[PDB]
Amino acid sequence: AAALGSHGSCSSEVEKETQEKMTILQNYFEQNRDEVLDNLLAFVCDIRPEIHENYRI
Amino acid sequence: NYLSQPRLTYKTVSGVNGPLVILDHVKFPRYAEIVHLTLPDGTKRSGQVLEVSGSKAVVQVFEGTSGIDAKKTSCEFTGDILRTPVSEDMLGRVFNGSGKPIDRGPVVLAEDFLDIMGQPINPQCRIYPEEMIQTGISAIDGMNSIARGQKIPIFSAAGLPHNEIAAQICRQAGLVKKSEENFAIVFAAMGVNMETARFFKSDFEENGSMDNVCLFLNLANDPTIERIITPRLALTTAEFLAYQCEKHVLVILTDMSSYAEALREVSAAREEVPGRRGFPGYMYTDLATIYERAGRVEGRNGSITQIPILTMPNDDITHPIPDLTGYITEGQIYVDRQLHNRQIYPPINVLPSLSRLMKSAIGEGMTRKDHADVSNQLYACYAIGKDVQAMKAVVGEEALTSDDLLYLEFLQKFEKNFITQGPYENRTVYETLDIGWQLLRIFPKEMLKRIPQSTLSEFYPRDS
Amino acid sequence: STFGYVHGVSGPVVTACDMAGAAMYELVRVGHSELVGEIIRLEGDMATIQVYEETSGVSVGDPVLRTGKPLSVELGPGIMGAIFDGIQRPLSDISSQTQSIYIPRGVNVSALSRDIKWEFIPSKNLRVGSHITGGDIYGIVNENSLIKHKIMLPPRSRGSVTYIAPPGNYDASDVVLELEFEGVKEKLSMVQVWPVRQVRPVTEKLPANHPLLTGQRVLDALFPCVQGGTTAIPGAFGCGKTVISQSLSKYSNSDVIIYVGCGERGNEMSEVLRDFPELTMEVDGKVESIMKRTALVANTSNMPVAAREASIYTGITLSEYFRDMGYHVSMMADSTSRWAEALREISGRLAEMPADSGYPAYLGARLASFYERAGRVKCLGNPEREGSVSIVGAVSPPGGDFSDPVTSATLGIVQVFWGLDKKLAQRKHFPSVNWLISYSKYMRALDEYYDKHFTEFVPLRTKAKEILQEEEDLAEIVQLVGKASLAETDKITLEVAKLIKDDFLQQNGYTPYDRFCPFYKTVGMLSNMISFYDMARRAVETTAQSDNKITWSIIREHMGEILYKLSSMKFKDPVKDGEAKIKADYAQLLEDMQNAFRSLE
Repeated sequence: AAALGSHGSCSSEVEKETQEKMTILQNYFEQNRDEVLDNLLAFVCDIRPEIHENYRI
Repeated sequence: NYLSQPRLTYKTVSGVNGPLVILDHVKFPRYAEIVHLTLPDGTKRSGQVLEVSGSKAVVQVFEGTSGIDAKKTSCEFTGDILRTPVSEDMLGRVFNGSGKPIDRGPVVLAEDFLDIMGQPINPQCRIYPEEMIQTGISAIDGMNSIARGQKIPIFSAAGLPHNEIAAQICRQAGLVKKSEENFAIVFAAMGVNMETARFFKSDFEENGSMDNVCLFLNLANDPTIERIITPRLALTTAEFLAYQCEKHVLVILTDMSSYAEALREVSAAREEVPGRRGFPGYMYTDLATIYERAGRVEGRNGSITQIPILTMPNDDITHPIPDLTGYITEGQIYVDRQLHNRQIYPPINVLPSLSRLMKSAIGEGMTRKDHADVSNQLYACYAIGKDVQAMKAVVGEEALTSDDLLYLEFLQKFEKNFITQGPYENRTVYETLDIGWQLLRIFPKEMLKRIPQSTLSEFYPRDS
Repeated sequence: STFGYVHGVSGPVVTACDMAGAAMYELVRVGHSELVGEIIRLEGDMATIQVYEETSGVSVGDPVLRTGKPLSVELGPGIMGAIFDGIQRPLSDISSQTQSIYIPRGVNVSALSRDIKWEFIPSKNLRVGSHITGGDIYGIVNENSLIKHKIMLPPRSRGSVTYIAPPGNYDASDVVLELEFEGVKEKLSMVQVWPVRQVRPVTEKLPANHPLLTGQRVLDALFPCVQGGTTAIPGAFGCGKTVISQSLSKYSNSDVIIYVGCGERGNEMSEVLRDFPELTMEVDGKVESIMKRTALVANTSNMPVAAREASIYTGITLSEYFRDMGYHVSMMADSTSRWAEALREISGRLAEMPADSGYPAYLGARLASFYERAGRVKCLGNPEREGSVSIVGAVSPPGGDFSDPVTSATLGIVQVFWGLDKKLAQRKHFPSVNWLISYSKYMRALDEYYDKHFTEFVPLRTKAKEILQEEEDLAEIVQLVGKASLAETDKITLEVAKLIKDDFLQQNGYTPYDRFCPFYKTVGMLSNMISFYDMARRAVETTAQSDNKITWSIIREHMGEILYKLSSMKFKDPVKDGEAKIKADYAQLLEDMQNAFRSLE
């Protein structure tokens, strides 16, 4: 009881850290997603057709 | 950079035979490519290209060939070989032998994608092993001590507690805590029955160590190719964690005897002739490709240490699996049927066991200055104690000398206190060495001939 | 064309087409990453390639570039101090250039660097029009302070010099000679290339006459090897092999050292590659690195099986190249058992008939043909010279079973066995050479050398071997006779056997006086111990026949100072005390013991 009791209250900080870490994900994602979508959509639209390097006439 | 081209899907199945599907009209077939099959009922399976010849490819399907036909089955060629996503987010996760999650967490976001075959470490870049890995088990840490960058098998037999030992090493292992978060475990288990697999998964959650551990489970009725892949996913993860994230990784590979059973089956599916004792002739080069993914390297602070675990038929050390493992690895820890029958746990026999790198792991600044002397003297007393115990049945206890009666007292207290340990009892190397001195103090200090006078002066007397 | 194309892949086996002019056992580069393999079958205009590297991802229609050559070595300046594997990949240059801890698939760095410039001096009296033949030295490169590297015209080359380069600094790719024969011109740089499986030719192969000294008292006295000799040692964990390797490297009368690891454990190979650069020797009163006269071939157990098998052929071809310059070479193979297991795996891939214990039918012929490359020679080509290659091959009998096919073949071939022993290492008896099991068959070839240079030695060796054998017969008698009841002659034998065993056969290599023991110190010590034995025997046998007897107790009580001087002989330091000073002190022990026995008699 002497070893568990105090840290039993302080274990609430794992939830506080979970919400802080998730808030840090929201802040990271919303600042960057437009560059990531602009890059991703550019790679999808830039097609460039080519034949397999082992092809011979 | 990227692979970019659209995939081809074929309905050109020529034939089906055993685990194998044969296709024709395939465009520039690539050896070892991964392919996806869709069955006539819409079920999906996957496989790997086992051979190519002209426009023909033959695919080994991981799941069965049942329900496949030449008309409606389609095969999609992905363009590439098997690569695994890898990241530090894999610690605290459970995966199957194909790297798929089985812990109800999400699928891995890659920090990289790696080829599971790897590459050999350059002999110029590998530096010699050094400090201890502390397993928490006295028969290992005290007398068969394991160096960072060593590879050392546990040799066992069917019905002995080698999975209970492996699980205890996994729960307890770390660095010595002299005077870290840089330690991790990759645990891989091949051909595991559902009772054993549930035990591993349950025991590491229940005893709360998952934040250090990546776990790969391959069950006894999973595809036999997933058993071939399992050590390679595990070691491709250990190579990322050790040589890019600078961790000390412990790798536990469970039943290399189950791995060899799958290797013999993939060899038979290629229509190769059986080699020496029925295993593939190339089984040394195959096992060496697993075991040499280990060591310390120059200029990086991480390492990989391997503990393979093996089951021997007939308790015979001369079978190809333990024999070829002995030529590649550097020591053995031996698990004994007689200690197990005597109800001792862990039933490790210290007389045939050896760690060949023990002198590089132990001593001042790495464990304690007396460790080598205590290990040498405990071995010497036990080897005499077993010889006195044998002659006691010939000459009778009234013919034994006072010194024989000291070895006969040491023998009983060594096995009850040093070797016998709980499955959830964790001893540091310091506790192991202190239990070692309690037993050495049974003798007059003149008997302790393997220990120098300086060590006897500092450690033989008790103190407040 | 130089290109065929991949037709099919099945494990390490590749089938290729448009391969019509490709010869048996040529090397090829397969696919866009250029994986190495060798041609093992021809059929029509198709070839079957055994690929050395992982074939994962190789595609139908991929290029198969053919090299016009079998497996071969680049022979030229840049070999000294180099680390190679069994197929001559430069492991330290691959590390340096790649900045990776791994070896890349299809890596194609040249074994000798083409960007280092070498100081070259021509042979002074070669001119335009000079007639020149294979093995002729036409210039020298100052490679380092120790090895002058002699540039030779290749075997199977001859003609009249049409150009020779002036003194200067040159890349290994620069032409330094041109010659002409039958109106056809050959242009040559400092690097020649030779097939590892072909024996390099010589003017004559000669009997081996001169000792390969190690500085050990055992070995050099009881079990000598010659320059050009062959030796085996037991390759096992506790026995202490390193005394052979380090005495050869630091102290032998070799000019060059080649070391081969041939499928060793990763942590063992790491220990060799750490330790060898740290070894040093004293030359002209200056300390020099061993890596100025040494090259290493290194292979761990996960290198390609083709490299692990090629390794000894790479190492012997390097050894034969320095022999041809007129050097004396020692070659060490770290375990020939790991080489034989690679040969077995290759025969398994080829699906060959499993013969003795699963080893291919040719195993004993491959071992015989390998050890037949050892010897003293008269070199090819004009400046008249002699060289030699001496082979030491470690071998690992399983559980000590010498009936193993590789061990049984090896001890059937080699002329010396130095039986290193775990039991002696556990006694702290170092060097751990077992004198009962060990042998040398060169003792007759060395008879003319010992007669000329030392003259007293062959009798002393013969007596010393008998004393050490008598003690091994007397031991089973002493177990019953209880030591005290033994004859005084035999007490002298037992205690002189102990004197030889503790004070001649043992040699503490960490101590400045005993790191190296020269042969004058070696015969001087033995001469005195055997002189004392003969005088002690003579004193007993003169008196005990009918007079009041002398005893080994009376001798010890009278002569304990002489016996202490005899045990002290090993402490003489060949660097601090001159040859004449040590010899004069060893003569003083002979005078003192003769005086002491004359006072006893």
